[PDB]
Amino acid sequence: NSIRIDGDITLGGLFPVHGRGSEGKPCGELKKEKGIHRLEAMLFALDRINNDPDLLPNITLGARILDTCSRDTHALEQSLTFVQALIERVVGVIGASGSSVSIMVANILRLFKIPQISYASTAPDLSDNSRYDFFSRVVPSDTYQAQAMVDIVRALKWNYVSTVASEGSYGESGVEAFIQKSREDGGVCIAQSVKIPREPKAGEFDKIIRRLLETSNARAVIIFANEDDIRRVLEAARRANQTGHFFWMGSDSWGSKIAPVLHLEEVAEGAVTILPKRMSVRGFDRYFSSRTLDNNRRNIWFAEFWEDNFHCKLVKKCTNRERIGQDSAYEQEGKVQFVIDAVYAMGHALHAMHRDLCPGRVGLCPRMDPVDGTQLLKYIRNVNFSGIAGNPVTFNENGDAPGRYDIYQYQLRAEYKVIGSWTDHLHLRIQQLPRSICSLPCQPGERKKTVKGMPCCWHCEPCTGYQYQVDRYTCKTCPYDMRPTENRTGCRPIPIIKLEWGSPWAVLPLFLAVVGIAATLFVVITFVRYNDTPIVKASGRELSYVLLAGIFLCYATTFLMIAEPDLGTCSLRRIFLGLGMSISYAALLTKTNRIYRIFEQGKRSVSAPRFISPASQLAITFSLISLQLLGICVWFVVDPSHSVVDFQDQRTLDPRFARGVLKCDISDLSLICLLGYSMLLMVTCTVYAIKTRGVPETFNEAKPIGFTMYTTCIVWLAFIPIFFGTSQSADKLYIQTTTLTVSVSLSASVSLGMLYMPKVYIILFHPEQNVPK
Amino acid sequence: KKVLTLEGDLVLGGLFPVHQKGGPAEDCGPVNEHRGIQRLEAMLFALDRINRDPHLLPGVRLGAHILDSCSKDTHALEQALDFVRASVIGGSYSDVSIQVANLLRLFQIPQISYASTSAKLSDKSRYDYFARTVPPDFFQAKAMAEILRFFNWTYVSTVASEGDYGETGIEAFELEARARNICVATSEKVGRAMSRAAFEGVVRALLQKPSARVAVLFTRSEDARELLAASQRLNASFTWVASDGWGALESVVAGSEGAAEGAITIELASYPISDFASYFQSLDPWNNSRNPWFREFWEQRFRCSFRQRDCAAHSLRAVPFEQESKIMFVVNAVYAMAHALHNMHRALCPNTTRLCDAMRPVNGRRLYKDFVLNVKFDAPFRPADTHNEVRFDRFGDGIGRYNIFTYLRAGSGRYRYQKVGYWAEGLTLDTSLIPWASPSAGPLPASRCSEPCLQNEVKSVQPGEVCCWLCIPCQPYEYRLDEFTCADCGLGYWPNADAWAVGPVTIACLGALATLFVLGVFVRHNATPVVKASGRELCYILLGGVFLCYCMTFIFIAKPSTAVCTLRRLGLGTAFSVCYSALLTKTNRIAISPASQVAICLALISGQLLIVVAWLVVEAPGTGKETAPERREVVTLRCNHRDASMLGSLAYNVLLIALCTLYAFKTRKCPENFNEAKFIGFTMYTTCIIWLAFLPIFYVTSSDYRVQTTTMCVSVSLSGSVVLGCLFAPKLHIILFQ
Ligand SMILES: N[C@@H](CCP(=O)(O)O)C(=O)O
Repeated sequence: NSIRIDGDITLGGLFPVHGRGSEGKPCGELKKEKGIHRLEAMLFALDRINNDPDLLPNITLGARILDTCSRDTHALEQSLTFVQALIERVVGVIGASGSSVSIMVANILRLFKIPQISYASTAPDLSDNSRYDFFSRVVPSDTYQAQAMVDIVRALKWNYVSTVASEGSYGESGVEAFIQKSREDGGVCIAQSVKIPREPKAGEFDKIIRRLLETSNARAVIIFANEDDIRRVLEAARRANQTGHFFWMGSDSWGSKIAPVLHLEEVAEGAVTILPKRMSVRGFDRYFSSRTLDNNRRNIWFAEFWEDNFHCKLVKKCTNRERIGQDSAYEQEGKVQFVIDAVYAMGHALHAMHRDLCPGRVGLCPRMDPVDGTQLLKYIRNVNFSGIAGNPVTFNENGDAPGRYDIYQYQLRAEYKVIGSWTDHLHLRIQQLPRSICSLPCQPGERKKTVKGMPCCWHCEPCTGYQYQVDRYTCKTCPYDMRPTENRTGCRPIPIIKLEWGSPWAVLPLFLAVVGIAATLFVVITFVRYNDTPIVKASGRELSYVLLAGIFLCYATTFLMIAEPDLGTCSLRRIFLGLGMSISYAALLTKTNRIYRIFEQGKRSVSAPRFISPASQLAITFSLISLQLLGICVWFVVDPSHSVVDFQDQRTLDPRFARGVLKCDISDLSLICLLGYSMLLMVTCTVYAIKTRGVPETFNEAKPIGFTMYTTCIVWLAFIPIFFGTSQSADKLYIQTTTLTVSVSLSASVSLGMLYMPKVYIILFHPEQNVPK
Repeated sequence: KKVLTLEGDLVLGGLFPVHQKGGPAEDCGPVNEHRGIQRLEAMLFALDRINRDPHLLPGVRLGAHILDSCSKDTHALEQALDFVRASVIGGSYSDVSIQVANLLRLFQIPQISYASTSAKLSDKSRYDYFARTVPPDFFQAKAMAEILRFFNWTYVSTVASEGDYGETGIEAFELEARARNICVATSEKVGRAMSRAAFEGVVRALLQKPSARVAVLFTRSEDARELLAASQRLNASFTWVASDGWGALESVVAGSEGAAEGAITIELASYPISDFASYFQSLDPWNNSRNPWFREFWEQRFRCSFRQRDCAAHSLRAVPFEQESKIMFVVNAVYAMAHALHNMHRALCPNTTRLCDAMRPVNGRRLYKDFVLNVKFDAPFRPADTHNEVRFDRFGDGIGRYNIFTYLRAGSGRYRYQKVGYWAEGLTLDTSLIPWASPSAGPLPASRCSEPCLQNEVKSVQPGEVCCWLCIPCQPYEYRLDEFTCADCGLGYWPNADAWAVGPVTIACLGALATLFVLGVFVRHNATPVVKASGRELCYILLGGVFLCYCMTFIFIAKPSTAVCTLRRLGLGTAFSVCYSALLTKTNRIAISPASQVAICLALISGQLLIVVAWLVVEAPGTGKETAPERREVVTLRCNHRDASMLGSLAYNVLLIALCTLYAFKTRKCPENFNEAKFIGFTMYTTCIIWLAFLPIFYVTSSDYRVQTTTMCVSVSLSGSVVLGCLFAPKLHIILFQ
């Protein structure tokens, strides 16, 4: 049942001597490594307190010890015997153990104004002073250890991790504190969080690992659960063949405890766990090692201590003389400092009380029997001293010791080594093991897209089309000047296409126009040589001059239509796209009209048509030319000559093949309107040719003019359907240009073929025929 | 020391203030006759009735351990713990009900208060397994807010005592108030421990903010007294209402009966159990010794002593009996617990008529969440005329009944409380019983300021009086923005985010038809002297002006762009640059041969208008929706050259021939075809006038884009046609009639 130690004043104590268990016995195996190890140490300290001349002078401190089991409903029921003594009297308690054990008891004892102190549960909950007004821990809370875990993960430069905790306030709030602090930091994303039931099924642990392994960007797992919970997981790791797949980690729940790692030593290699900053207690280590197990009075479980530590009875009855220090039965207890510390701390608070409440007394003072625990609480918080092993004893008003704890590494060859320490900051030094980090870094041009909103995660998405990179997460469209770098680091010139006069198609008019000029000049030279001969004068020497000049320009114009882009090129091109067509028609109109007017005038009168004299007729031709020049000037005014680069025409799907064009910016509106006026003169010429159908052969040029128009008007009109039909082609730069050069040169050719070439043959080769016809 | 131990299959513990506090002298003071013993005896009467009840727990005799709270917290736990040791109905004062709950829940033992109300015992994170037979004064907020709604009353001053229950009620009231859009004018808490002047200060502070002249109170009656005394001393003019912390309480209204008229109070409605009053009145514990604290009760209730057996001679029934209405909660608490146990047994012991082993352990939540709150009936021994639906909500709030009543003037007697109505979950009130609201009494004093003006008018932003903000219109282009303004929309009138055009269409079309019907006359006659003697090219340029007026009319109504408005303005030149100008050569030849004279005129016509063309084709301003911050629904305007003086150049082009050449009017005297010569002299002059008559529309109609478009379209067509006919009259006379 319980240990009852006499004294003048009494102090309670509480520990997991059993674990939890079945319905008929909620108290299975002896947890010697939290329980009786620490209990003897408390009792050791109790005797030392009683044997300390300067502490609670002349007062024997007695004691009451109970076994928590672990299912904390057992604690209270029990607490009830303790409580009846409280309301033989007990002053206070060392209460501690796990979450459910401490939190239930903190709510019963405070109601009778009885102070309670924890060598153990760090859980956040107990810092609500509105619920635990009588309470302190002696250790930093999970609010520190969670932060520390976050700092260590960040020191590992990991970003992406799985956590596991078993049920009960310690686990469930502790890992939740780690989750929240990790989220506040932002440098980490939680792959997952796995709860373990207090009563899990066998094999669940293999299922847990398989779930832990789904999030393959994690190579590490964090634990707040108890010892046994950890073996079920790491045992599963052996079965799952995950040994060395992982990093593993612990809050205070496990560490220098050897039973976690033994028989699974390769599992969790290098695993890092935290312990509250702890030193061994040499006086106890010695005592414990040297104590005879049947000479320990008032320790009802010490016989069991022999049985479980020496694996035999105190059957294999073995001699009691063997010291525990002579076998595997012995080692240094990981927390013994805290249980010894906590009991001294209360003893020191009681001492401070006597010096306050009973300042004139040693030994018993009746004032402390019905002591108001509030005053006891004041000294619990007010007393500050160097504790056992020299560790300063202080905790704040919410009963947290101030943060300070050490970071350990599980080293194989096997021991937990110190890596470093923490006090709201890490001091670690490094063993080489895997990394837990989410998405991997991305190439040039791979603009990150965040994986959802998850800070540590992304899709490395390659940039596209005319876009080039501007941020690790962002890419933007390159302007018309350029097509992206393939790395999308930036952008590179669109190659610009020029119209090449030597292209496979440009060469045709390039040379035909030259031939046209040569043919024209052959004719001009003959006409000049024969300028004063009737064969030339008869057709109108001046009219011939203008027609030949027109023809010359028609060809000169077409040659230049494929000239290298410039501004000089644009201005001359536009004035001559017009003139190279219109001069010929203006001249044809003047002459054709003279023929028609003479023909019709002769039906009514012998007088020559008025103003048919060359003195006025040449002006008519030039006036028609000027009318167009003025219209052209307007076109220049509304939209002036420019040498420009077109990027937009071939902005293709694959930017390496994007091509711009260096072109004269002549809008199709003016390309046509500059030809339109001229066309109208052509139309008028056609009409005159029709008006002249009744004209006789006595008019020397009346017939061949009609013929030039019969063909010329088609040569020209064919231009429009082609020009527009080819307007959608990638090759239109040369197709439309040569379409235009060809009809202008051909019209010039038509005029020479009927009006000049056969006449020149006679003028030059047959002098006997040089008559005015 | 004694717990009225009762035998049974299931034992219900409990805790009553049998004794008063003994302070520091003794733990326990004298017995509480009304708070302790009468409530316990009622409990016992009900427990015996339950054990004898044929339908409720017929298989469970209820035993008991009823503890003496001694009106102290120390005793409440020293003794409450005994029920834990042993394996609960209790809580009168609240310090006790709270601490008991703290222990009982640790052992999974539910607790029902029978008298403790306190709102703190709503917090299930600390006190999970509990029920309150009486709802804390917080609930009154609901009724209070509803009374204000009844009255259309809304904007109002309010008060608590120094009570934390006062804070609770005030916070609760604020919640219920806001839900119903009821605004606090101002408010405060009120000490017991302050001078009478401080109470007057509270009343003045109310009276100092008369935006409404009315108020409401959470209190306990010791405060309500001095508050009502201050009200009376100050001759305070308002009406007001209180929490049942001053409900009825004739005692408060005695110093201030007059001021007390202007008010209503809630009480929790009283439904005393007459059966128990009867049992207690006839009770004689001398013989019926089960309750151990009666010996003191007898000695002090009747003035006697049992030391000499003197009280033995004075049957307890000798002293008249009265009970608090509170007795009903004592009873509801035992029945509600018994019922919860009953339903628990139906669920856990479904086939057995005696208590089952299933109920030997403590069951926690199984009682608390499943059977304790889920109680629903009419209370036993309750007056047959009414109902209380005893139930609890999910937090253990015992659902209840409340009287709403006013203090009436009695010009013929003492002033009296009068039920106006009641509250239950909502309010019912008869207005005819209200001295300041019954119609003959006139309306309630100001209790309002301003409406939910949240629309085409929106509230002002008057500092301070937010709940009283004025109502103010927005401006006629906007849409709802805040409670107090409006956002500017797109373009249009208040968006909340061509009628006579047939005129110009008709005339333009008719103009064109008439124009060409006539042209065909002149053209058919090109070989006739009427044309040979005319400047026919100009006759035709002139006639064509009307045809152009038609063409221009349709351009004038084209969707606006500079492509058309430039032409529009030029068209006001064009119509007469041709329609007047042909007169130049007709006049000249009658007043470089005629063929050249015609060509010269044609050149002059084009020349002068082209000068103007050059001036207008270079104007940058175009079309749009500049419109006006006025009108707003003005859509699609012609180019913004309103009243541009450049238009005078068109008038010029016409007058250049029309007025500036009238020396030539002398042509009417010329001996050549006088029918025409006379008319040229007549029509040059007449035409100048006709055209000038139309001209003013250039500024006259500029205020309305639909009007001027319609107008210029008609005027241009008409003017041209009227003018052509001026000279065609003699031309057509000869052609058509000779
Ligand atoms: N059960 C304890 C083990 C350390 P102990 O030996 O009890 O001091 C704990 O969880 O911290």
